[PDB]
Amino acid sequence: MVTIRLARHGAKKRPFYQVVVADSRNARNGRFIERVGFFNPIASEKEEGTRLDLDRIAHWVGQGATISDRVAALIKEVNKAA
Amino acid sequence: SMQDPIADMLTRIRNGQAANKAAVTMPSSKLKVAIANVLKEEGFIEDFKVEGDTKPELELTLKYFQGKAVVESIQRVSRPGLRIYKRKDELPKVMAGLGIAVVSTSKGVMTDRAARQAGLGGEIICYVA
Amino acid sequence: KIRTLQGRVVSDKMEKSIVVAIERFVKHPIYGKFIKRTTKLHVHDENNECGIGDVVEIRECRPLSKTKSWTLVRVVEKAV
Amino acid sequence: ELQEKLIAVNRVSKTVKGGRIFSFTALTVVGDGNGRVGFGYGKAREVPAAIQKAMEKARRNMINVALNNGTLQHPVKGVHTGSRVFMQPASEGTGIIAGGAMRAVLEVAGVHNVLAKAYGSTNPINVVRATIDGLENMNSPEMVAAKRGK
Amino acid sequence: ATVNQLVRKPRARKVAKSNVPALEACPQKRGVCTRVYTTTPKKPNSALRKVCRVRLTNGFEVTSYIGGEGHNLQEHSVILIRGGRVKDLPGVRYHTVRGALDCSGVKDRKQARSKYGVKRPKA
Amino acid sequence: ARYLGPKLKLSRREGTDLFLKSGVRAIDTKCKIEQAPGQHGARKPRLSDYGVQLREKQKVRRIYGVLERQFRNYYKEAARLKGNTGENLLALLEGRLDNVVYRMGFGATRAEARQLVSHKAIMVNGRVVNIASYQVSPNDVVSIREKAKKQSRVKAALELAEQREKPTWLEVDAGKMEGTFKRKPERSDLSADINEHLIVELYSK
RNA sequence: UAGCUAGUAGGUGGGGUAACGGCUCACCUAGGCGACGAUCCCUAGCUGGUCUGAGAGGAUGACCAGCCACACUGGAACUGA
RNA sequence: CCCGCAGAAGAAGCACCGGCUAACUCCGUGCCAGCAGCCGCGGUAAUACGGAGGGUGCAAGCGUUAAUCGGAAUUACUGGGCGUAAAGCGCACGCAGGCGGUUUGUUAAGUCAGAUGUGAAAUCCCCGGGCUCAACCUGGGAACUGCAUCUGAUACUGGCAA
Ligand SMILES: [Mg+2]
Ligand SMILES: [Mg+2]
Ligand SMILES: [Mg+2]
Ligand SMILES: [Mg+2]
Ligand SMILES: [Mg+2]
Ligand SMILES: [Mg+2]
Ligand SMILES: [Mg+2]
Ligand SMILES: [Mg+2]
Ligand SMILES: [Mg+2]
Ligand SMILES: [Mg+2]
Ligand SMILES: [Mg+2]
Ligand SMILES: [Mg+2]
Ligand SMILES: [Mg+2]
Ligand SMILES: [Mg+2]
Ligand SMILES: [Mg+2]
Ligand SMILES: [Mg+2]
Ligand SMILES: [Mg+2]
Ligand SMILES: [Mg+2]
Ligand SMILES: [Mg+2]
Repeated sequence: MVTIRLARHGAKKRPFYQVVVADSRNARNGRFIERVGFFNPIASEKEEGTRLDLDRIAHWVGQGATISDRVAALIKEVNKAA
Repeated sequence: SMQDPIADMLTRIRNGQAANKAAVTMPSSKLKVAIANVLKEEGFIEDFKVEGDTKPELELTLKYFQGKAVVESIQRVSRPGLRIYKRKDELPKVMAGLGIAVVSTSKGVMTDRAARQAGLGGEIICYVA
Repeated sequence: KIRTLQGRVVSDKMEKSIVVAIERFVKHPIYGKFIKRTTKLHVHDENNECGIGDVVEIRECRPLSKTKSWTLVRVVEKAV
Repeated sequence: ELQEKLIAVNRVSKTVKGGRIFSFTALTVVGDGNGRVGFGYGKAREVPAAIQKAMEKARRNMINVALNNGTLQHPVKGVHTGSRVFMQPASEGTGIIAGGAMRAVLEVAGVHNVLAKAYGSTNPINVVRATIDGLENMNSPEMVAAKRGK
Repeated sequence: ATVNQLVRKPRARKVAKSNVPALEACPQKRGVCTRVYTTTPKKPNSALRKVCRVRLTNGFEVTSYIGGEGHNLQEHSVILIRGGRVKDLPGVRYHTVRGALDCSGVKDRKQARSKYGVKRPKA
Repeated sequence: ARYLGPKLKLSRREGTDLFLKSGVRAIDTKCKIEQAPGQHGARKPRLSDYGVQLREKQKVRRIYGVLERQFRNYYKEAARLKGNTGENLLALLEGRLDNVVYRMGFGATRAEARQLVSHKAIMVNGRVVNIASYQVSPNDVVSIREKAKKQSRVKAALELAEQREKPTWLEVDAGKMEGTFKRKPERSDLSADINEHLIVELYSK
């Protein structure tokens, strides 16, 4: 089943995830279908750190896909609208 | 053996010029004409002339400015052995702009200045500066 | 249609095993000169009719025989 | 704004009954900085004599070339004896990059921002010379109109 | 010349022989001393140059130069050899890495000690 | 990393003052500048175009106390950055904290001014920056840390800092011992006696 | 290395496969490929790209990603989406 | 990452200096010992051997070797040559192949135009943002100079016809 998950393209001790749709059986940082956000867990208070193309995501979710524990978490944190 | 007429033009010119010769003749053809035009229009020669019906005959009047001739260099660029075709964005500009390149497009035989404006491409016949 | 080629026959002499030539012209990717790159194709024609030297129109179908993935669509000229 | 510089100084041999008699040769280039450049050769039994006897030759023997502000108008090729030289306008960033020996003529000439390379022999006496005639044959970024317009 | 010609038979780039079959591009190879010679050099020069023939780990048997002044190197000595001809000894195309395996460093060298494998003498 | 040897020896060979003993005295002497960088130092080096090309960049290098590696990169950068390679070189070269430290007069020599940096006793827009090559930029503000403020060296330092031409693109204080990098130094600031397009030519072939 | 090719190339019918198919078979046709390089020999995983070069090019295919292939060597299937 | 503590305290080496190539003297040696990327240094004043003092270049690396491209326009498409330097088959005929005077019509494959899809991400590059800087990490563009379908244009090339 196709899933949305955190591919991790960080850097030793400074992780930075590419959130991505893909064939669940593929390598973490491997073949995906499309990128649908990113999540910088260092981001910091400054500005950006969790851009998330909600439109596509919840279209794949409807399309059939499913979501990581740690991705859905970013969504009921991003709030959704405001 | 007369397998490239356009080269023979380019050269009947080139030579006749270097031989400070006022006139120049040759058998004609629509293609010769369309070029003689551009050569006159862009002003590398005084004026042309085709005298005959059965066996037409281009005639070109060579310009000379100071002691020199006006045509500093006339060179084939496409040819039977090896043909050339640049698009529009890839058309050549001779002498950085000065002088010009004859090019046949689907909308007639123009210069690069022209074709660029026309927005299209063709077979770059020759260069002339 | 969805695309289609032409090209002269070259061989009719086999029970619907028609073969068609397809000459092109292409820039030599290194020396500019345009040269002739031919393509032969094993095309199906039922009730054998296309003849050696006939120009003919051709379309691409599913695999008929090992070797055949094209059928004819029309004919064009004969008696070369 | 005198501006001058020698490019290559060399030794040569004559050979006579008594042995080899040596001598030297300088090749130089003087330019005003705004077009106008000439080269002089000149040779003499000793070096200073020859490098000076050269500088002068250049002061005479001086062409002038139609610049276009800091640069050439179009690209040009030059070709004397075994040297085939090529140099190009180059919408300056820095420029003046070229085969030291034709960098010589190019800077005194006043071009400020060109790229060049020398093909064939880099025989100085023929490059600085091939380039001169090069710049020379170059032509009026306007008075091609002279030729034409008409 | 012709475009046809070039089309028929394309231009081909002269491939480069090495000058040092230290087989497959190898920084150096190990070998055993078949002979410890000292022959004399060519035309202008005149000397008694120390060399040796070495059977290499890889089969090749080749003469290599022993740099420096003096060396305990004999038949059966296990040495290392690197590129580097010696124009004077025609047919000598390799040098022996003084200070490697069983090759001593030049004694008492103070200058350029890293070539001629010599350790920093105690200050 | 840091040169570390005799400082004047350099100025002598490079033929000019490099302000490496920058401190008290002026217009050297009390040294011997010129006529003997070594045993044959007197002899005139009728030196090649490569020679001069080499020494100019070497001069600029002995000046800011930078090694080939970094310097080569500075060039690499300048070249990338739009507009005249040779100038950007100098720009970059000046944006160096340690330099902006000495320039603001917190250190006699560029070296001293650098040791200052290395010893977390300096602060860009607030926080400590203990690395010499930190790039300073418009509006940035460097200041000596209270911890070791008005201490021996830096007094004298800020002192003969006015003995010097005193910059322009920046604004010292001397009380709060802070200073503001107003603008990227223009070409026309500094130099004259340094000839970029040589050290350009050098790294250009 | 200049000729290669009997399931070979095609047709018809049965069989077959998740599927089109000489995939298999039986019969019929005598075809099919090739100097635009077949066949044979030698070398080789391909790509995104990498290094170089002003470019055009040249060289290259570690590390990252994609595809393929292999799992002691040769062969076979079983289970199962 | 922050704070205090002690003492400059624990922390410089490698190649080179005849020319190309930045850096020169003495002593030892004497076609020996030896150097050597190329040229070439060594037979009594050796800046070229070896040591020394000096100097230049690098610097936690420095040199040597190996290796690809570069400069090499030295396989030349861009971008070369063949009288005497490497290079015109001893000569002719001619199949294939390449190229082919001139005019009109038609064709629209080459050629040209536009539209659309596609050209994975990373990488490269441009402007940014994040690690004290930097390497590194990262947002967004740009670029992927290619391919394919459709529609056009018809001067030039190809086909066709006379
Ligand atoms: Mg004369
Ligand atoms: Mg370092
Ligand atoms: Mg069947
Ligand atoms: Mg293999
Ligand atoms: Mg090049
Ligand atoms: Mg791995
Ligand atoms: Mg098996
Ligand atoms: Mg099964
Ligand atoms: Mg020198
Ligand atoms: Mg040595
Ligand atoms: Mg002596
Ligand atoms: Mg090349
Ligand atoms: Mg040649
Ligand atoms: Mg000959
Ligand atoms: Mg003959
Ligand atoms: Mg014609
Ligand atoms: Mg991409
Ligand atoms: Mg930053
Ligand atoms: Mg036609």
